[PDB]
Amino acid sequence: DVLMTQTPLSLPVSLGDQASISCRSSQSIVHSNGNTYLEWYLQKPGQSPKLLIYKVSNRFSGVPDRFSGSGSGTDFTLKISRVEAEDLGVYYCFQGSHVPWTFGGGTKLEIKRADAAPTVSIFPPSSEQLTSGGASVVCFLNNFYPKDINVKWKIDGSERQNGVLNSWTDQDSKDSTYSMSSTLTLTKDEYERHNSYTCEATHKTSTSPIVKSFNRNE
Amino acid sequence: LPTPPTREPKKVAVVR
Amino acid sequence: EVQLQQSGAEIVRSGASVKLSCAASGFNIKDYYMHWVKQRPEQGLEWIGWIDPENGDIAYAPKFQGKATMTADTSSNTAYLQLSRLTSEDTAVYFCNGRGGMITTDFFDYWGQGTTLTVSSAKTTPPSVYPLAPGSAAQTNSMVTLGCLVKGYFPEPVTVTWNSGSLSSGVHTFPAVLQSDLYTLSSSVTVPSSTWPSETVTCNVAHPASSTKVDKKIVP
Ligand code: NA
Ligand code: NA
Ligand code: NA
Ligand code: NA
Repeated sequence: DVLMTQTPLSLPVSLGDQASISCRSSQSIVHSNGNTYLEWYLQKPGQSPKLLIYKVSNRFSGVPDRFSGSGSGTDFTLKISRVEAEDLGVYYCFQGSHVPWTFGGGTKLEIKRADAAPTVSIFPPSSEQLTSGGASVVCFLNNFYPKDINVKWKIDGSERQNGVLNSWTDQDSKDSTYSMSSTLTLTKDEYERHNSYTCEATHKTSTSPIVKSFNRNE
Repeated sequence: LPTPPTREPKKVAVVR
Repeated sequence: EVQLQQSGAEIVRSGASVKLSCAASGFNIKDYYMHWVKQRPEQGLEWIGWIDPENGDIAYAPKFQGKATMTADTSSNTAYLQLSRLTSEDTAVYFCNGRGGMITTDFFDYWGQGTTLTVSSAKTTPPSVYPLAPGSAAQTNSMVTLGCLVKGYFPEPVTVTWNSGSLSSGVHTFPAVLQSDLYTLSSSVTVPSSTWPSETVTCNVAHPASSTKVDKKIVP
């Protein structure tokens, strides 16, 4: 299939600033008929994609003139002048020249804000869960920016990597932060075999990890 | 004359 | 108001078939070409096929030849996508898109809202709901964070509120993840440390598929 690749993957921008997104096809997407069916879409969370640009450079109805599409052959660009809040979401390119028609992998246009360290909270398994033979340890890493973060679980001071599941919110519409949950799921027997449980978060806001810990025997 | 799929919008006649 | 309306979410066992629908209101699908698109979080957007409802001309992406069957019924202004021999890699959101109504150079482009398909042999299972309270050697700051763990349910979704809706600010509910063929999620709420545990905080969890509603008090 003709591969459509977009860069960058993620584009933090301040409102009012310009943004430019690139799309490259692995071979020419000029159609036999002379047209180049390169389209751009914006998809907001929970919504369908919406057409912005068709045939490289033509704005669909209702699309403001701050969006402009350009390019030719195998190299294309979407430019947004004066980014507004309503422009935030994931942008996809698409070629409809050669079957199978294919989409780019997307570029997330995201709003900048001041750096913010996560608030880290660790939660031991509830007595209720220990009753039934499971033990999930939960760590929340709330309200941080930028999105790049690393989370490490340690059990008696040693890193644990199996049985860990992470989940991320979308950027908050009010304060533009991210939040994350990390859950370590153990057998009750495994849980009761160790004493110390630690969630460690590494974020650009400090060289030092944020460490939150508890001891099972307390 | 086989008919390929298209990204062109489908045409409709005028609505008086 | 003018829109394409897609059928509701489907849960189906592997090896079965499903038929999704997309109905136009405010326009005539005889005036549009229809396209179907698949979306998954990790693999992204994929084009399935194209159909001219008026005369039944069809084309499929190679990967959906044999998987997908597109039809349309102009009398009911509806297009359909049948998916056969279902597997887990068919679990996705499916979108229809109509493009047409072009008299000269202007045209209309409409998308359905999407239909979620989940391919699984899991049984409808209510969640186990567990309180998340900070450790007994944890000193309360200005704010305190509490949570609720909602584990081992099927299918999606659940809804989570705090204090029966009275606690709405400072709440995050994280997306579900699969764990052992069931779903798990947590929700967190942050309140002033002066207000807890002196005033009570409860999470309210609802799972419509199992008609289950559960309230869990958060205690130290
Ligand atoms: Na900027
Ligand atoms: Na070690
Ligand atoms: Na994970
Ligand atoms: Na199955």
